Amino acid sequence: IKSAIKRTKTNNERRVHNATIKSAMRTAIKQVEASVANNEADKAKTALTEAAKRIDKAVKTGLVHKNTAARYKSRLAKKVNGL
Amino acid sequence: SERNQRKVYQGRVVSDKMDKTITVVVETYKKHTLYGKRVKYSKKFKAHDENNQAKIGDIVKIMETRPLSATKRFRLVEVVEEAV
Amino acid sequence: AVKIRLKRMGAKKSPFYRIVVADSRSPRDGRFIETVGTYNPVAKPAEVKIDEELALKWLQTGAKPSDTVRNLFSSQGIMEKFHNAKQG
RNA sequence: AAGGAACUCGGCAAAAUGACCCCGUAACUUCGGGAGAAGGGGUGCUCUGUUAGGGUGCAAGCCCGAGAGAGCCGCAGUGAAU
RNA sequence: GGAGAGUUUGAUCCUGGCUCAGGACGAACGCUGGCGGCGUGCCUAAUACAUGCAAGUCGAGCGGACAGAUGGGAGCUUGCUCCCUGAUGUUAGCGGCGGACGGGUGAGUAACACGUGGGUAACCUGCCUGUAAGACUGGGAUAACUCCGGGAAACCGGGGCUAAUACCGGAUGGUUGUUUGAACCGCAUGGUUCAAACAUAAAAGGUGGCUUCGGCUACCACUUACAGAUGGACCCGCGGCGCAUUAGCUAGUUGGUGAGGUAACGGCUCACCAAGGCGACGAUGCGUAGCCGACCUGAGAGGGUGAUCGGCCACACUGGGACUGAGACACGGCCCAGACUCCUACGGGAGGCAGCAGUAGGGAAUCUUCCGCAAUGGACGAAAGUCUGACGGAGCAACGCCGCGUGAGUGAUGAAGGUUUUCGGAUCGUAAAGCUCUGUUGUUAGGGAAGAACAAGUGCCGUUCGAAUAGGGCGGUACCUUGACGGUACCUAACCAGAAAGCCACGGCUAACUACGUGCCAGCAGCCGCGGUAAUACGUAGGUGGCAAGCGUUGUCCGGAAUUAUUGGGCGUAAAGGGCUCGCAGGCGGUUUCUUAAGUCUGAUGUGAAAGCCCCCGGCUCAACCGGGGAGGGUCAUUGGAAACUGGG
RNA sequence: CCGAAGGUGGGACAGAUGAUUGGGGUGAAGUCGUAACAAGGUAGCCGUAUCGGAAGGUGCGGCUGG
Repeated sequence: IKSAIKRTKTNNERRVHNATIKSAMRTAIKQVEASVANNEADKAKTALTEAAKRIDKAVKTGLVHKNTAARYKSRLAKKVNGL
Repeated sequence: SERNQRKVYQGRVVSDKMDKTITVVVETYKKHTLYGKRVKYSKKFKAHDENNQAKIGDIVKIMETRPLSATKRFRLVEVVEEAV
Repeated sequence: AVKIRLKRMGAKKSPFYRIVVADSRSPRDGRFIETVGTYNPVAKPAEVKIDEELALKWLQTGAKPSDTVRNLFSSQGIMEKFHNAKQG
């Protein structure tokens, strides 16, 4: 009613776009965990570079917030360097 | 610049039975709003024993801290007097 | 954010303004951080009272006054002191 | 089929429950009971597992098989019987 | 700074309750009613809402549009009609920022909700500052616009096209993570700073002016880090409630290890173990309740309240959820389910006044469907400006407080008339009329403030940038502007006592008395109690008394009430000693001395916001009220002295 | 997976209402006695049992508030 219809519209746009970025971030971190449970070194390292890339870009755009980004990066780093 | 000092108590151990912790009766005691006489109250706190070096009936100091779990906000400082 | 702004006090037909360091968020007569002195408009002459050093203290942490509070600072002369400090 | 005790002297007869495990359980009470009250849930097969855990054995290997996860089929897994 | 009185009796003294005299309301009711100032005005149904507004803005981010005509031509009827891109204005859409503030309500909520004091080495923070580094190189879509198609609408889908300060790659980065060295410091987890490498993580341009056309610069904006500031988070001590005719309550409950999750610590969430946790110092349960600054009463201690104003909280038709965004799980956003209202072409849609006005209902009961953004805030903008039911005002109500009124000086014929009378008079009583006179107010008519400071626009001057006197920022002047209230408060002149007083009581408490009617009837009453033919108690008249645009009644608080007694009461016989013991917890503890410092006292520091009570001055014609300045209030935290007493050894 | 609502079920608390009932209070000079107050005409009362239209009586123990 009170011309928040543009905020509803762009809210749905940013919802869809941010969910793409979040899901790519999730699949990258999950790819790291899959290449740690399988005991690979080189693919795990290139997956960690990919995952930290996804995490820092998701922080650059929006709402992942370097504290929780640091949580994800730190656990993925400890689990690749635990090999 | 020495940082701000946390709250400290001394007390008496009620129980040892929880894993790596105790509870502590602080017996600080105070007067009324109306009749003025000074009456006593016992406050038992949940406190962390990381070495579990405690016994029931032990005079002990505790430091306050960040919340260590549900109901825990305290840890040991100096186990002063042991039970007999 | 932090703004030195007038704050309404007084009767109905006779206003009065305490020059008051508040946020833009907070209500006009509501909560506020600290105050410097006063402002009588309804005197037929002048009569502003500004603390002139604690106001200066709030200007430098970053607190931009409203237009009438700014020109009251100019009338007592604290914006010139602030410009001398920035030229320092 | 639909209805469901309208049958009837009267739910007579028939139908329905009907195993094992877990949960939960009233009035009253002579304190024991009531009580299997009631009312619910899960029960197949497969792989994790010759398992967790026990019995025998000196060990091998034989029995007994709670619990969980994953999954697979069916309208239906105490798939019949009682 | 502290008042009592009636009532148990034939009479009395105690005990003892009851009743009264006071002050207050967001009060209502009844009678009555003049103005001005300032405040307040759904306490009830957190009942339901017709309508109107209550959140938009930026063309200096962007693409397309609509107009418009500086010049340029066009065709003729002298009536007219285009097409090039001038300035110039208008803004569906993208986009950014705001919508999370401001305004309402008190339903929930008995615990970190709040107050007060802390802790965070366990945290987040857009816009704002200040400083430091930067800002390169490309890419692909999309709204609008069209062209279809589907819909009753709400609107939706398909193909085309297009830009950004939109989005996405990419480079460079002192963030963040990892790994290795150091250095110093704590309160257990740990903290701060230095270095190296590895992995990534940026960014955007727009306006003006200068120009050799490469660029260069200011302003705004963009990115990263570090501070400040501000807002937010979580955690702990203390504190503020009724019931025990609520005694047992828990099981993610109580801990552990590990993981996830969070801005962060955490059973916050999950696996696996352990049997814990709260408890008569009142757990749990039930009932009630927003908390506070404050407000009313009181000598005070207290008791009651939680309206306005201000802080924090929680809520948004009911329950749940997330989205986006720095910050929401969002009053005027979204998705879902329920009830209700509405529309429907029956397929499906829309809605949420506990925002300002107003309506209906409930009720003893509380207002205008108003003017303005002039002032103070907000949002956006570079600004002009726009939006703003916040806010300024205005209207209604004696709803409260306060101030001025309805006349004044003189006046004995004590006039008329009332009421009473032992009929001598007394009284209404100098009160009317007589004389004299004012105009606050009433009215008419003129004059007319403070509330305005500004913003922006010019000109200067100093100064920082600059390749530069461009040009812009910053500061000081020096002008031109801006009022809804409103020709309102206010001042000045003219006129007439002319327009302006009521309510309650009169036995005592309790100030104030007679007469006539009534006859235990009508009725009064707060109590003692009146009234049954001589009623100062009923009804009326006169009078008096109290107050006064108020007065009286009611409803609740508090006092009186020493009637919950801490201040400040009691128990032989008035109410009250358990039938008595043994004793757990609790309370209390003879003496001398040393020591400690929890209690106690004292100092310093911070703090208990603003308003309020109080003191001192100031301004409204005084007052209410406003304003300034101070004080006060903590069993509060840290810190320092004392050691008599209580406690500790 | 969680999950609001809804559904089924058995309990818990709380308010109404209910034929009938039991005690209580107050009321126009109602009926029966007269239990208490005096040595109240059987001293009274307390506890307890029992009986009786009813106050009450009687037993036992206690008390003077004979």
